[PDB]
Amino acid sequence: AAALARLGLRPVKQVRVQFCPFEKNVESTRTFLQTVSSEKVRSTNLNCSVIADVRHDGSEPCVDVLFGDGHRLIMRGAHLTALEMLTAFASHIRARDAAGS
Amino acid sequence: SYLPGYVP
Amino acid sequence: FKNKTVLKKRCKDCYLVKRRGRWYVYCKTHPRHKQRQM
Amino acid sequence: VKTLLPVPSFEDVSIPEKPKLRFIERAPLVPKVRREPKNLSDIRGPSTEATEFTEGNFAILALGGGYLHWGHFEMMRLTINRSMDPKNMFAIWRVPAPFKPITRKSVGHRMGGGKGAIDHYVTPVKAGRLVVEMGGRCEFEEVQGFLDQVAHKLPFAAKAVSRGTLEKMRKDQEERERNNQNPWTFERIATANMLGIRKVLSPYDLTHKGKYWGKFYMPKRV
Amino acid sequence: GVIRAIVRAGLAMPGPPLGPVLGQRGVSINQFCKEFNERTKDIKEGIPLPTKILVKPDRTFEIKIGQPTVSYFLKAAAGIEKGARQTGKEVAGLVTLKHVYEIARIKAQDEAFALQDVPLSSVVRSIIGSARSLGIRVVKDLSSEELAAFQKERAIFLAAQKEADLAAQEEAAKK
Amino acid sequence: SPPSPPQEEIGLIRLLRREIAAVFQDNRMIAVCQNVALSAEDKLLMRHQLRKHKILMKVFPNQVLKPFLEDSKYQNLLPLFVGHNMLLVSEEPKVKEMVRILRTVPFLPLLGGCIDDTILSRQGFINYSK
Amino acid sequence: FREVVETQEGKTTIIEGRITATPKESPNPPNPSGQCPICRWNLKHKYNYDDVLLLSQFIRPHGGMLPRKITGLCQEEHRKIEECVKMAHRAGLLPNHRPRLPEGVVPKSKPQLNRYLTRWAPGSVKPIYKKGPRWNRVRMPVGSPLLRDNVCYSRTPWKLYH
Amino acid sequence: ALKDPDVCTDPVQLTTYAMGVNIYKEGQDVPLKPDAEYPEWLFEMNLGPPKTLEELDPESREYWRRLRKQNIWRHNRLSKNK
Amino acid sequence: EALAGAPLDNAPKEYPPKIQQLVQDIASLTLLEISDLNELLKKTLK
RNA sequence: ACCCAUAGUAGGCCUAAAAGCAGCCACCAAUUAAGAAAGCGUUCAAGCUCAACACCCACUACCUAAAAAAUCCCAAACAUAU
Ligand SMILES: [K+]
Ligand SMILES: [K+]
Ligand SMILES: [Mg+2]
Ligand SMILES: [Mg+2]
Ligand SMILES: [Mg+2]
Ligand SMILES: [Mg+2]
Ligand SMILES: [Mg+2]
Ligand SMILES: [Mg+2]
Ligand SMILES: [Mg+2]
Ligand SMILES: [Zn+2]
Repeated sequence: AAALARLGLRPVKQVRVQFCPFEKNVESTRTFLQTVSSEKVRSTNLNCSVIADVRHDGSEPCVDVLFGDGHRLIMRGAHLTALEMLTAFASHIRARDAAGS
Repeated sequence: SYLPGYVP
Repeated sequence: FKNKTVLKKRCKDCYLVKRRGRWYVYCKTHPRHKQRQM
Repeated sequence: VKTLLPVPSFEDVSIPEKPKLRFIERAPLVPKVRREPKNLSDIRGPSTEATEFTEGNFAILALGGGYLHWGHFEMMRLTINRSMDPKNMFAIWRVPAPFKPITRKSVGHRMGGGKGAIDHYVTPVKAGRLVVEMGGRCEFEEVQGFLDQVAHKLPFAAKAVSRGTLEKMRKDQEERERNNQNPWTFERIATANMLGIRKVLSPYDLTHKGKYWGKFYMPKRV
Repeated sequence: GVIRAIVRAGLAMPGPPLGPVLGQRGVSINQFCKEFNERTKDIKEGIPLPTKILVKPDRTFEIKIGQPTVSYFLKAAAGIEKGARQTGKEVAGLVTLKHVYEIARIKAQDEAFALQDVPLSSVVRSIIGSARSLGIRVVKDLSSEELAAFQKERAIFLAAQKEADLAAQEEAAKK
Repeated sequence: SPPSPPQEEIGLIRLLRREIAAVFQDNRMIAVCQNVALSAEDKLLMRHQLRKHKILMKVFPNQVLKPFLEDSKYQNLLPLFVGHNMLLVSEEPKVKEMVRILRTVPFLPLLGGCIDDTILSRQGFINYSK
Repeated sequence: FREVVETQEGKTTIIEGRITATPKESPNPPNPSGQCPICRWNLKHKYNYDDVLLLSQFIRPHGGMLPRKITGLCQEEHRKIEECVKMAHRAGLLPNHRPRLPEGVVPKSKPQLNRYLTRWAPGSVKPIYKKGPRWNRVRMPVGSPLLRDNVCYSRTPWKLYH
Repeated sequence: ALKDPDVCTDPVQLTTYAMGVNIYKEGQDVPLKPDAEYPEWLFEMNLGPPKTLEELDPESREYWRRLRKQNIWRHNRLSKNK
Repeated sequence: EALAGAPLDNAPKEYPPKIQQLVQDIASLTLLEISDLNELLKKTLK
């Protein structure tokens, strides 16, 4: 959260974290929720919604990020680590922010 | 097919 | 950079790195902490 | 559930009335007149006095021979009295005040013309002696910091120790002597004068057994 | 951010130490003094009330006033004006468990204890801990005669302490 | 390497093993939310608002709670206990109250739980309320 | 092993991960009691910097070392292989494990010097301008002291300083 | 110039009333109720020194709360010189 | 001895097998018997 | 290493001020968890850490430190065959 709080959530408009907690492949996605739901990260931009959608459909976990530019980032966490998703999420924040300005 | 003292 | 026989980290932001065959202390927060192994 | 452990209690420990190190004088009370020989064998070989703990639990061990002049005592006193907690710590001297007179000849003069005049006094120290002893309501990690700082400034190889590390040090040396796989040892060869080796050795080497060379101590020698 | 300081009831003033802090952060000192004194108008003057000034980004301030400090409650319930200079060695006051229970009822309403939904036993255990730092000894039962005896001895001790301080101050004058 | 004598169980673990048993026996609603990293004030406030309806908030280490669940009848609650977890346990099901308090925080996920010895999901919980 | 693929279609990026084929350790190791891959196959003290068939199993596709927690090596063997891999790269024995170059980068032509048993990185070593007397000669290290215990088939021990 | 309000000094009043409990100008002093109007746990409170680790039960939170503080005290002692 | 996992949210409605027996038992009984049962039921539930 | 930090209360006394952190005394207690505070900092406060909880197999080593002279470096070389 410290590393992600330095960069901020300024270009981000929504972050939706979808997982089925009774499945066995959601730990990375739940760890991603823990980091982005932190008060430090969330306080960098109060206009960015962070949503946790819990399901019991048997579907694979997903992280759907909507930026203010209108672009989307979909990270499927069934075979991704929390570090990888946070690294990719940081990279796209570092890019989309430059495009807007 | 490797004996106890086999070494690659 | 001050030459030192014994390298010591002077703050939490100092990091030890071995470059060009010798150890260095680098610090971005306080550049005065920079040290070179003698 | 991180497992917590009991902590030692020092409530049963007592602190003296003057925990700090007393002042050491440059020269003895009455100045000496009789000039003494150099007698270098007072810093040579193992120590046979002040090798064990008496009141405290922590000390600075001498790993070599040397002479402590008054300048060394002031460094020890000030450094220790400043870094110690008088309420929970106490320190004592394990070495006497400078008593051995050291003569010097006036600068610029030629060899001869008798012996020089007494210049200053020193305290001889042998290897294996405790120089300063500390104790009180404290662990080893608390005092070891500034004790090693003092040990580094001594004119001989020194090191801060405790009742445990000193004991382990000695038992580790005995273990090395027992499991030594070398069938040849300095003692066996010297005592039996094998190879006629006593023609290049000293009479003291029969007792030092190759662990001592002049004032230097070699702990890795078995 | 939050500004934390104890402000006495009805005695807020523009002078230090709160005033300078308020000015540096952009809050008007006069406005707070007026608002605080008005909202602490029904409380006896001089009662130390822990306040909490929530400063919003546009420098509009909201104040959150709580119940008086436990040091006040214990000192008033013991009849003492100052705590012990060496607690554990000198007993500066005596209160009963009934006194501590009556204090807990008021102090339990403070937002620190109220938001934790703790039983009143927890608040009583805390007040006893604070009493042990004031020099006040909590007793199961205290009679009017036992309190008069202690007050008589405590007066003697305090009078001797004044003489000892005067000697040191007089000696310092001679120095 | 010769194995090391197993470390003897600590007395706190035993106390926690007994408090867990009690929470699971003496309560009916046992929700399992993710203990997201709300500020200390917000966590205290949300825990006071949940106490108005006598919904308690427990927190047990995953190294004591898991063994317990493994050996107990709640063996299907195990997958929910990865990472930070908190229990929202009440003695009488207060589902609608919990749910409306839990909906003030959009990013705090209700993972499921066990109402009246019936393992539910989040929608099972949102249906019990209706 | 696991691959991570980024597919950007229009305005939406999709990050996924797939599990590819994973190699399995050969069956029936000659020393099942062994505590790491090296001693399980009686390879301790019996490999060198040029044993790329061995070394290549413990490195990443771009030449980097793999963690000791993943490979299962002990600290001692892990350090030996690490030094052996550095020497293998410097000797030119791993031509298909070169560093990743970003698009648009073509290294300039550099002088080719054949070398082997290279302990240090070339750029970090200074010339020996003053050799010193025979009794205090400055020596040129060859090989690695980590391999000092390797099986020696000659009566002369490995010379690590020339 | 700023101090607390004057305290009471009458033993009779100080032993029959909780003097400072009432902080409002218009309110009255809080009378101490009889001994049977207070809960039982009030008179079982520890009015003496804190229980030592030996007294505490190794299966209670108080025992491990006491050991945790002693470990923190030891860490602070050891860190001071570090 | 181990409670069954929660059914998927999209899976068709599933009813426990233990009640399936109760459902059939009610049909076999007669209305007069069901009526007598009901009078005691209503009072017992109050 | 990572992670994270609410609260009786600015404990009492001294002090122009002493708010964990100039000194003296105590060092109890709320919260599942957090020293009446181990290191910085503030005129006093704020502010940043450490010891806590949670997360969770960081599953560390706890033995050590350089260099300069004057005509021109100074055998050549070599890690592999019992
Ligand atoms: K020395
Ligand atoms: K202070
Ligand atoms: Mg406090
Ligand atoms: Mg105070
Ligand atoms: Mg203080
Ligand atoms: Mg603070
Ligand atoms: Mg200060
Ligand atoms: Mg506590
Ligand atoms: Mg910490
Ligand atoms: Zn630095």
